[PDB]
Amino acid sequence: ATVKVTLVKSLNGRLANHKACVKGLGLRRINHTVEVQDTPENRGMINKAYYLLRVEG
Amino acid sequence: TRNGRDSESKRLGVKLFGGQAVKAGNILVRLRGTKFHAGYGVGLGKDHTLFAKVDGVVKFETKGAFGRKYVSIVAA
RNA sequence: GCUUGACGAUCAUAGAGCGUUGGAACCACCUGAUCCCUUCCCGAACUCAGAAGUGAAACGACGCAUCGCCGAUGGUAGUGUGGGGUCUCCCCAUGUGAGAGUAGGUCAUCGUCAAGC
RNA sequence: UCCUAAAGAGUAACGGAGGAGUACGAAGGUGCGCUCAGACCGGUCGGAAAUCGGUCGCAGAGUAUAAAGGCAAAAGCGCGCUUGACUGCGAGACAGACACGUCGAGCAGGUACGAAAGUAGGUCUUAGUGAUCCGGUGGUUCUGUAUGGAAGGGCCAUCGCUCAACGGAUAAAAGGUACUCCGGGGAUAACAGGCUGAUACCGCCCAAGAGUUCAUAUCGACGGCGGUGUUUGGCACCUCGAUGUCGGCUCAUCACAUCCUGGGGCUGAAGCCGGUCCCAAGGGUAUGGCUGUUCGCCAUUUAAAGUGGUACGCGAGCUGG
RNA sequence: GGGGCUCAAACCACACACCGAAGCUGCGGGUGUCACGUAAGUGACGCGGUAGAGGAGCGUUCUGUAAGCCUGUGAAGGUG
RNA sequence: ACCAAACCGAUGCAAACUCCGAAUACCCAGAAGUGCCGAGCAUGGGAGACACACGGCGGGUGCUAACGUCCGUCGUGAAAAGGGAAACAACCCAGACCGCCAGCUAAGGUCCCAAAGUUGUGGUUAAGUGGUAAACGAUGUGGGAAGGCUUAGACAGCUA
RNA sequence: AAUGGGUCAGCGACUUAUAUUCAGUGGCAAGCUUAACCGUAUAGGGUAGGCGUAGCGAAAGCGAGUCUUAAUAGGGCGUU
Repeated sequence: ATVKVTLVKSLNGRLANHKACVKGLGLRRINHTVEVQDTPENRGMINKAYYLLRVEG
Repeated sequence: TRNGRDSESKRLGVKLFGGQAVKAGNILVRLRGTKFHAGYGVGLGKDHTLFAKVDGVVKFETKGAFGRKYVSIVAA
C-alpha cells in the first residue's frame, strides 16, 4: 500500500542508471525518508538500487 | 607480409526493429545478401535492402521451409 | 460419409529406411506420328491422334521404429548489480541462466473445393 | 572483405589476414529452354582421372573477380528478341560534421519481351575511384555593352590532364651545414635517476646420467621455480630559461654473494696440499711493460692481489690522453 | 608509522557498545530559482568548481548638474 | 615381416570455425510515481575544447613485463575540498553557501603516541607469524571423515 | 630538485576608426532614415541614396509563379 525508503549511502560514484532510480523514487540526500506507493513499477526502482537504501516497509 | 587497410564499415543491420510503426518507404533492414527475406508488404531492394511498401508495424516471423527469417509488415 | 484429386496452412515430434496394394474414377506408361511441333541427333523428352492394352516397375496413399528429429527435471558453465580475496583468477549476496548429456513421441496435425460411391 | 570489436550502430594500434584502380552489347533485361559436385566403374591406343552410357546421390558444386553474407521463385548455361545498361521524375527512409553517398513507384515519352497476371530504371550483394578552377565538343529558348548580328558569357549534355600526399597547397619543386642563427620542448632522443626484469647474474627443485663399483665426495643433460636490481634492453615518468663525458689522480663510504687471515661439516680428505659447503665483514687486499683506456694480454711479486652499490661514488677537488 | 604487544594490542567467527567528515540533524544567517502572495512573504528545492557563458556591483580621474555645496574655526594628501 | 589415404568408435582445441547459445546492452509501444520545476527537442547570440591522467572491468599489443602503449565501458582527478589508506591528483567514504566550545553516523577505528572496548563469549596460532615470497621440503600443531593391524596378545624394546 | 620574481615606489597589456550581425532599449511606422552640402550652425532644410512592402528562375521573363521535357502530366523555392 505504502512503503517508506531511506537513502543510506551516497549517489557520488554510483552508476547513472542507479541514481536515476533514487531521484525518481523521491530521494535527495542521505537519511531522507519518502513514503512510496507499493506499485511494482515503483518497487523495481527500490530493487535496482537496493544497496543504497533502507526499506522499513 | 604487410598488414593494414581495413575498410570503412558499412553500418549494416536491422534498423526499425520488430514492433515499430512504419511509413511506406522506410529502409527496414540493411543487409549483405538477404539474411532476412521479404514478407507481406516489404520490398527487397537491389543490394538486398528491405523496405516497407505499406504502413503498419513490422512483424519478423519465421515461416515456411528452408527456415527463412521473414520481415513482414502488418497494417495494424 | 470414405477413396482419390486440386492448389494451399505448418515446416526434418511432419524426415529418410525395410511389407501389402488401387483399377473405376483419378495417375504413370503404353500404340504411333499422319495432321501442331519437340530435337545442341530423339515422341523415354515433350507436342499429341488416342484409349488397342496395363497395374508390378512408375508414382500414390496405406504397413512396420533401428536411425535421424524433438527433449524434461535437476545440476553445471557463463553473467547484470553490490561487496570481498591469496586478484594473469575465483568467491559471497542477489537477479538471471545455458550448451552438451539424461525415460522416450512418432510411418505427423490442419483447411477449403469437387467429381464418384 | 573478415578478425580485433565486448550477440544494435560505431570503435584504435608501424595489430593479425587477404583484395581493388576492373570486367560484361551478354556475363543485362525479358521471353523461352534447362539443373550440381562426389564416390561407385566399363580397357584394343586416355586405363588416378575424358567422350558418356546408366546404378547408390543426400550442396560438399557453381557465382567474371578478394573475403564475408547469400541463394532453387535459382542469384549457372543454351537460344530467340534484338533493349528497361530507358527519359522526366520521385512519397519516404538509411547513412551522415560538411561535400559526398545508399535504397526506392505510379502517368507519359515510350518500350523489348510473355499469347497473359506481370517482371525489367543494369549485373547475387558490398571494391573497380577523383572535388573545384581552366580548357575541348554537341545542343539551346537564355544573354548578346547605340541598334541588327556575331564574339564572349550562362544553362543542359559530355571529354581531357592529374591531382594514388587519392577532401586534390603551385602550370611548374632537390640537397648540404662540423660555419651556422633564431623561436620553443623534457608533447621527444643521448648521460644520470625512476618503473619493469625479457636479458644478464646468483641460488634452488626433480635426477637421465659419469664418478672404474656408488644420482647426490665432486659434476649433472632434459625441464622446473625464485631472488638480486648487478647491464644489454623496454618505457618516456623527472631534468633541454643546461642535471657539463670515458679513464687516470686525490679522497673515500657501505654491502657480503669472502680474495687473505680466524672457526668448522663432508670428502673419491694417508700426509703435504686440495675439492666442495657452512659460519665469519675485524684488519689487510700489488708494482710495472703495452694501450686514452675500463678491461685485457704479459713480466715479476704477495699471506692475498675479492666481487658489487654509492649520478657506471667523487671535475664550485685535479687532470683533459 | 613508532613504542610496544603472546589465554594478545595477532588471526577466525558472533554479540553489544563507542569514537570518527565540511556527510546528516539541531540552531542563527541572502535571495539563487520557482510557485503562490490584489505583490510584505511565506513556502519548496538548490548554492565545490578550471576553461567558459550569464547577471550584479565597488573604487579612481575627467565633464554636466556646479557662479551650487564644503573649506583657512582648516581642503586634498599623509599617518593612526 | 613393411606399409596404406579413406571409413567405425573413443578423445581434445580456434580471434579470423558454429548444429547451438545467454546475462546484459540496444530499439519500440503502453503505464504509475518522481524530477526543482523542469528533464527532451528546435532556432538563434557567446564560447571554450580538439596533448588527458589513473583506477575497476572487457580485449589487442608486450613477456596475460612496465606509473608501457592502443581501443571499449565505467568511476575519479583534471575542474573537489573534508575523514580514512603513516606520508600518498587518480583508491575507500563523502560532494564544503556563511556561523556554533550542539548532537548522530560513513569509510576507518577503540593499549600508549592519538579521539573511542586493556569489551564479552568461543576457538586458533609461539613465528614477533601477524608485520613481504615460489617450486618444493619436514613426527610443528588444530579439526574432520575413513582404513588396515587391534589382548585368540600389534609398531619400536628380552633368555631356543 | 620544473618556470618567473632581491625588495619598495611609480609605470606597464582588449583600444580606436569604418563596415556589419545579434540582443536589449527607444523614435516613427507600411513605411523608415537621410549622405555630402546649405545653414544668423547640435536647430531647420537636403530624401540622391540605403533598407522594407514579392517572389521564383542562370537568364529573357512571368508574377502570388518559373524550370523540365513534344508534355498545363509528376516535385523544389515563395505566398494572406
